[PDB]
Amino acid sequence: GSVEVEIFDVPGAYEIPLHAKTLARTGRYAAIVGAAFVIDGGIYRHDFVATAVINGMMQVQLETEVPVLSVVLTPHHFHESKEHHDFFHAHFKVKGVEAAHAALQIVSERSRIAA
Amino acid sequence: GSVEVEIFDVPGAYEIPLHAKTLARTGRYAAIVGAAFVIDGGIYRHDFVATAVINGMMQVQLETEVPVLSVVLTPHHFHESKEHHDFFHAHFKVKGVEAAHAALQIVSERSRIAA
Repeated sequence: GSVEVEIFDVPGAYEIPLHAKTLARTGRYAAIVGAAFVIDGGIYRHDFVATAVINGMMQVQLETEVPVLSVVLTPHHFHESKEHHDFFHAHFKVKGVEAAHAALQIVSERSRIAA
Repeated sequence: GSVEVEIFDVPGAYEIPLHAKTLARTGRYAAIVGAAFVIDGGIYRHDFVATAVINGMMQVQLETEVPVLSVVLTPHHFHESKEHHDFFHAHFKVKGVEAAHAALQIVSERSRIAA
């Protein structure tokens, strides 16, 4: 109960950096977490959007001085064979806990070095 | 009605060269057509089996002197998004007619040069 998490929905991974910048400039937040699943669909190339999103999140966190943790993940292969579907459920379940621990420790450290 | 086609079922693309060799050595056939859809499932590599099948069909047709036409096709991308599923139905529909024309022409030419 010491930390409250607010959920913000967004149509796609491309819309995350600007939303993060707005929420960072509005204050009220010690850290920002952005999660998405960027997938190569086999028709169009997907690396441009992933690179843009990662670089934009880094630029936003450098601009506003608010930590932004990345949970946008691009798998090597995903062909929707229900085996990948079963695997990535549990893998993202693990990644959520990892991101929570990272966010807690980075916020604590940043508050420590500011004194 | 001048040409009769007999259908032979086979569990996978790997089992085609030996079946073709048996049907070629048994006689009764002027040409042999082998069809399969070799797909990269995203877990294991698929090029070894495709290379083996193509080379084996070529070796069989050189050994038995019976034409073997290849309708084993390996797409660049296939992620089972129902768009690929709709596309490849019609594309294989076209490939069947192409293979029929090729078989007729090659049998006629081979019978011609043997006189």
